[PDB]
Amino acid sequence: MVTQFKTASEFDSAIAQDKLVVVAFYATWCGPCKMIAPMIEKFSEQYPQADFYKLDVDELGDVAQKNEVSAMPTLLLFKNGKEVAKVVGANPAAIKQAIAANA
Repeated sequence: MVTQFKTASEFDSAIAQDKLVVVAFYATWCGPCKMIAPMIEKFSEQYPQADFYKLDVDELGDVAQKNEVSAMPTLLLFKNGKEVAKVVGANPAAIKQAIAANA
């Protein structure tokens, strides 16, 4: 299963690591987040050395604004806090683009 952070701090400390951290900003008021939610569930099962997280943008609004997130969900894999890839428009399959190329 994929973890949901509760603070920008949790996200920041994850993405600042020398590891692949892909967090996805979510919301309870979206349909696309629903469909990729079981998909990324699987994909997050297939990441042994990389980590999948998905946040609730209604709680993580400020952090979302930091990363100028204007879509739901938004998939950003970070590396050493310098990022590694960016996908932004409900990407269950396109996550694999960033996720497989970087992670």
